[PDB]
Amino acid sequence: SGAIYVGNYRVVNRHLATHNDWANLVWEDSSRDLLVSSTTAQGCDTIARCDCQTGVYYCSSRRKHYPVSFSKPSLIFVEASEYYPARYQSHLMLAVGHSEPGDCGGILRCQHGVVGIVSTGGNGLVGFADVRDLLWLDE
Ligand SMILES: COc1cccc(SC)c1NC(=O)N1CCC[C@H](C(N)=O)C1
Ligand SMILES: [Zn+2]
Repeated sequence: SGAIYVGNYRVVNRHLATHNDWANLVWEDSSRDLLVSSTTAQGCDTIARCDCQTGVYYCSSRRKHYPVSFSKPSLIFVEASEYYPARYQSHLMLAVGHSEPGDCGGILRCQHGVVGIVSTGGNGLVGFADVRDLLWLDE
């Protein structure tokens, strides 16, 4: 669990989206595992606009923040799950680090702000769905 709250938007994992996220849908992309919904209150998270490859993420299965080097956003194959069939997920970044299924939603940050959120993992790896390209989140 976990979300990004910026202005009148809430960015969540598409597979974890609630009824209210769909009843107030702005944009959703199953290939990126992202869903953005509208909010009644103003959010205050700052989104980063950069090409950073180092940052810190929150791991709820360890109650700990961890520093990571991560890859540039790209198409990476993700094995079949109860949410999606076997496919390439786009705009995905990998790092060496611990993650478990309940870790989706944890924020990845750098000195410029919010980079993305935990979306995939396993075998000593962790995947993050990038949001730095969604320039509309700020306007
Ligand atoms: C069950 O495999 C894992 C093992 C450790 C950590 C994790 S992060 C939950 C996972 N989960 C995944 O990578 N999945 C399942 C959840 C949806 C993900 C997607 N982007 O389609 C793919
Ligand atoms: Zn940055």
